[PDB]
Amino acid sequence: RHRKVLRDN
Amino acid sequence: WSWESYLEEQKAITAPVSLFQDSQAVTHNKNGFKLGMKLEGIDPQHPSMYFILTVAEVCGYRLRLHFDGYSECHDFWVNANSPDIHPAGWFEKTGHKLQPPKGYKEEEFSWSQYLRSTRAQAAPKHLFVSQSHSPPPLGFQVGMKLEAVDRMNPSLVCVASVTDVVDSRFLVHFDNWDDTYDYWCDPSSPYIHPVGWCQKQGKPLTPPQDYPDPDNFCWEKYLEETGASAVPTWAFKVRPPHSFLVNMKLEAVDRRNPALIRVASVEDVEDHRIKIHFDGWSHGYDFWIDADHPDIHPAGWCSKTGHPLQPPLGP
Repeated sequence: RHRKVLRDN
Repeated sequence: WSWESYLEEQKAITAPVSLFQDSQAVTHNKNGFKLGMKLEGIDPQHPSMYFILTVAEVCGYRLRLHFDGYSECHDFWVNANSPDIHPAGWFEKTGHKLQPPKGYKEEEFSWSQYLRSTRAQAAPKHLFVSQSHSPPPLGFQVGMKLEAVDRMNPSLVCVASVTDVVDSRFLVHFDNWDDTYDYWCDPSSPYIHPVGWCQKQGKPLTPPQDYPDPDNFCWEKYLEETGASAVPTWAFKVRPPHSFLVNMKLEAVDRRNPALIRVASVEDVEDHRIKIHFDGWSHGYDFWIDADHPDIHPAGWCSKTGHPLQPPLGP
């Protein structure tokens, strides 16, 4: 349910 | 309470029957589903997966399905003309995996043994609109690729695959993401596009999850390394916009209690979506729905099918 998010892992 | 009197008092109109799909409108079909009948069906939370389901309740042209072995809190309603359910045995004759009842292993399950143990009846074949015997969506083969809007992150158009084909529909999967993003489509779906659409549009294409050097994703290379073909461009059809107008009235399943169907109003419109308001209720409950969704109906649908209709909340 979390939106797509830019991460660094 | 009558539609006629209400439309009189509210100086309003119902959306005409001719604005709906035949399947949303049809009232003259008998519901032949019976309590305790067993069948196979898509899990609404995991649209790629098939489960054994039992008829738990019937109301007019609708039925409540229960996942065998699982909690009753997962029960869901469908219409009796749902394409998302299939007769017992369909999974094996059509290349689909069936999740066994909670506690079983996959090759420990057979229908003949399960019906013997439960002493249950399989829902008869003639009840099901979808048994994989109809014309397939021309041009859409399992394994072909395309671009698709992620409907859960709809600013993104993404690298996608056809993973399932059943009668006139096919299942869109987002490469290297999990199945929760999968959705069923037909060739006219406004959410899907041929390979190369994003770059013709000047729009960013979202590549598979964690793709190496995502900015320099190349369709031709990805197709070659996955041994895949693109869905051909001719297979994609234009869907014409719906002609629902603001303030037209209709009947809609309550999303908060899906056993209920309520008097509703068109609150807002897009090319392919309508925003529903439940007359008499807070606008906090208003919601967007695709015009082809199975849970909206013309006025009279409830009456003619034998389902209770919830009248507007009065003072």
